[PDB]
Amino acid sequence: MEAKAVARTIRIAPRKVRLVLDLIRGKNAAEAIAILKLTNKASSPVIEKVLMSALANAEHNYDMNTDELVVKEAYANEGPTLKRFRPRAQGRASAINKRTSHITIVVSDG
Amino acid sequence: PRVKGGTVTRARRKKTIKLAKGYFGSKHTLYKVAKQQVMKSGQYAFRDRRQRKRDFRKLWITRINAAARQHEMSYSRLMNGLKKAGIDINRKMLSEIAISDEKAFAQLVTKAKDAL
Amino acid sequence: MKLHELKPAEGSRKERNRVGRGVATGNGKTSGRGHKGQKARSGGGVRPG
Amino acid sequence: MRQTFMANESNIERKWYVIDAEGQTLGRLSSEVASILRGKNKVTYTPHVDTGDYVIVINASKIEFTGNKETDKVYYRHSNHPGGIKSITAGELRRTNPERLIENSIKGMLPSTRLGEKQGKKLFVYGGAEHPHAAQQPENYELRG
Amino acid sequence: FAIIETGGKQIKVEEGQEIFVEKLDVNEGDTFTFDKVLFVGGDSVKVGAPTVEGATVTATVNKQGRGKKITVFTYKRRKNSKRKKGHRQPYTKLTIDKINA
Amino acid sequence: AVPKRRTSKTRKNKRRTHFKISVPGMTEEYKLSH
RNA sequence: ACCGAUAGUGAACCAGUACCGUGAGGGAAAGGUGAAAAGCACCCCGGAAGGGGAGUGAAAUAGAACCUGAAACCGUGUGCUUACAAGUAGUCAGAGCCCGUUAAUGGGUGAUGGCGUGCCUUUUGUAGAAUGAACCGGCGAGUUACGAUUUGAUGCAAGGUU
RNA sequence: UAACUUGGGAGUCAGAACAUGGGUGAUAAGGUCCGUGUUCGAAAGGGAAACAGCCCAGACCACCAGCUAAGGUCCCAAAAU
RNA sequence: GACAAUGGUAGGAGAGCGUUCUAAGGGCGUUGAAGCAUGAUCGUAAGGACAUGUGGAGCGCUUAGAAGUGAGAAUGCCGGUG
Ligand SMILES: [Mg+2]
Ligand SMILES: [Mg+2]
Ligand SMILES: [Mg+2]
Ligand SMILES: [Mg+2]
Ligand SMILES: [Mg+2]
Ligand SMILES: [Mg+2]
Ligand SMILES: [Mg+2]
Ligand SMILES: [Mg+2]
Ligand SMILES: [Mg+2]
Ligand SMILES: [Mg+2]
Ligand SMILES: [Mg+2]
Ligand SMILES: [Mg+2]
Ligand SMILES: [Mg+2]
Ligand SMILES: [Mg+2]
Ligand SMILES: [Mg+2]
Repeated sequence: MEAKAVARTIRIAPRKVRLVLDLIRGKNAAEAIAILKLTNKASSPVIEKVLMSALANAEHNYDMNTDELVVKEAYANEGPTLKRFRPRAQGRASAINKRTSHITIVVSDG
Repeated sequence: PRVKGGTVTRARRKKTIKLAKGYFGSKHTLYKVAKQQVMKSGQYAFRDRRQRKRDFRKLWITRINAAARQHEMSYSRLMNGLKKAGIDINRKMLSEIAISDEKAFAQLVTKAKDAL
Repeated sequence: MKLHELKPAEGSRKERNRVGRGVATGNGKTSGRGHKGQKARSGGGVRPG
Repeated sequence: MRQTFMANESNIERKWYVIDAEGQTLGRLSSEVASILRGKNKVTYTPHVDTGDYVIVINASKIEFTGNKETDKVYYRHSNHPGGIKSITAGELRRTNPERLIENSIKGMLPSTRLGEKQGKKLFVYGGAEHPHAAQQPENYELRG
Repeated sequence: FAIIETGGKQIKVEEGQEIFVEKLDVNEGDTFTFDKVLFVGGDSVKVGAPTVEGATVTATVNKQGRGKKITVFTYKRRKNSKRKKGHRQPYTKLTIDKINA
Repeated sequence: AVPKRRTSKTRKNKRRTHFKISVPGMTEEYKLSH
């Protein structure tokens, strides 16, 4: 059985998130909450609420054990942006692109 | 009345993208570039199937001035010999015989060598 | 003659010559007006005589 | 397509020969050596694989130069540095390191491909008269007139 | 094995051997004889001036279809001049049965 | 002082081979709080 | 034998509106759930956003950015290949390894070898170090009314037409 | 195997190199201006190392067939050490 | 069919492919239309059919006619993204 969970319009770029996930994939589950809260970044406290929703639905909806339960698919994909403007020296102006992401985790047994 | 262009555009544009397949990078996603290499691919191919006929007529002679050298014979004095006997066998045949046997190639040569 | 079998005579009708609609037609970019002068201008030419 | 048989890796048997460099002109020899490495003189020659044979050369030092060109057959060289044209030798090399002078005349008669370097790494050249390659039963090879 | 000459070119064969050729004038389910031999080694060796006599092959035909389409294209640069067309060339097919008549 | 060309999709990704991050240590989960 | 949401009106919706200018005056963007609101009662993770089950429905990968949903661009997975190599990037030839088709002389990857200076416009002559083009997508240039002169086809003919 | 006439419809008026006969220049210039012919222009494919005009030669499409021009036959690289 | 000829810029002449509307005739569709994605398909070219998936209400075929009738480039205009 393969549970999942998705977080939607989360307000961080994808290129900044994808550095943490490569440290999380193809691993155990309780070998991931640890490595997450020992990584000083701002992505880490939102990939930590998103395992624990895929682990709390393999217990009440689908009835698996948390003892051996690993991570099989985690990925981030782009989203909608938010266009803004910064003024400059002369009367000119310049673009700003505040970006978003969607996050997706999959926990499986064997 | 009015005519707004529809699907004729993006049809014509992907009968080409589907021919540019195996090409590096943006030469299999972009129409303005793909179209330029599908074109040269037609003028190269046109040029190659008039040159293929010039490659393989080198191997056949490459491989006869080896076999004749074994038995004290150049290429020229071989192909001059049969000019008197009259053997009108092409190359592409002398390649595949003398690669296989020697005994026919024993008779074959000795008449070219006879008539000189 | 039954409104779905209609065929006018031979030599009567023809199709137009449309211009600047490609290479293979024989009248493409320049469209007759060969290269740059006064006769190759929008509202060119000269009053006759 | 049709009947023009190709050689591949399996249909090849490569051999080991010996040649003597006593009383011979330099390039007149190496014109005849770079073809044995290259796959001519077989009847399975194909131009996209290595069908040629192994060649051993002995007693390089007894190699002769006609006219007078042990003094004005300079071998220039450069080092990608300013003022680095090194005319390090004229014809001393016959005396010092003769085992190279025979090894550059042959590698120029061959091409400059990803392959025509490889079929020059099957050359072995000695100024002595004894070779350590006796495990391989290398035959002799007398030459063409 | 035996040599023939066939249309504009030569071929060599043995029994149980597919062999393709430029188109011929016959229907299917029928036979053909190449009245042209120029060499036959085997062991009863015979080679001479062409149309060596006493050697007329037998065979049988199987199909009368066409080849596969290639495209054709050329162009001159900085000049508005190109061309396109198509070709799909025919062939006859055979199998060999016996080596003389 | 200005880019003359476009940067391809590869040369962008051949470059980020080393643009990753690293892992903490591992003492029994317990921190390496020396 | 008129347009059908970059069209038709400057405006199908909040339009002479927001916004720009001391002023006179200039000017936009933006349509679609379903037959029916039956618009997801209830349980679980979380501070909330959002997601997983359940349940309405003919279908929720039709859940209020909701009819369809191409391309550029960004990613996860893996069948063949790549760390001695000089490349307008592909073409013809050609072994191996992995599959099995609108059933045919099959398809995908390609260790090696030969040839090979992009496209358009301007010019006696351009790979040009002469111009223009970041990439994708939509729109974007010999027409119409009156007169003339020639060629073609037709109807009546020393007559022919309003 | 071509021309002559009449009628409908166009484009062009910056030309280059090579060889040859002559002015101007300094028997200087890939000079500049006239005359007679071949090629580029609007023409690909072979040779002169690479090369718009130079020597041979004028591409309907297809084939793994064959005979000779210009130039060429020790090896790179096909053909007489 | 025994000879034959066919490189092409400016430019002239000839035969046709496709898009939207209209008229007449005959037909296909909730047992799944147009459109969209895949494919190893046929024709001398532009271009045409067949199956398989998503889609969920309107499209072809034969013959003639009428045109806001085909784009890769304008330091081209509008939007999206590198
Ligand atoms: Mg023309
Ligand atoms: Mg053009
Ligand atoms: Mg003019
Ligand atoms: Mg520490
Ligand atoms: Mg629309
Ligand atoms: Mg509807
Ligand atoms: Mg010109
Ligand atoms: Mg100039
Ligand atoms: Mg520019
Ligand atoms: Mg001019
Ligand atoms: Mg002249
Ligand atoms: Mg023509
Ligand atoms: Mg011709
Ligand atoms: Mg319609
Ligand atoms: Mg238009």
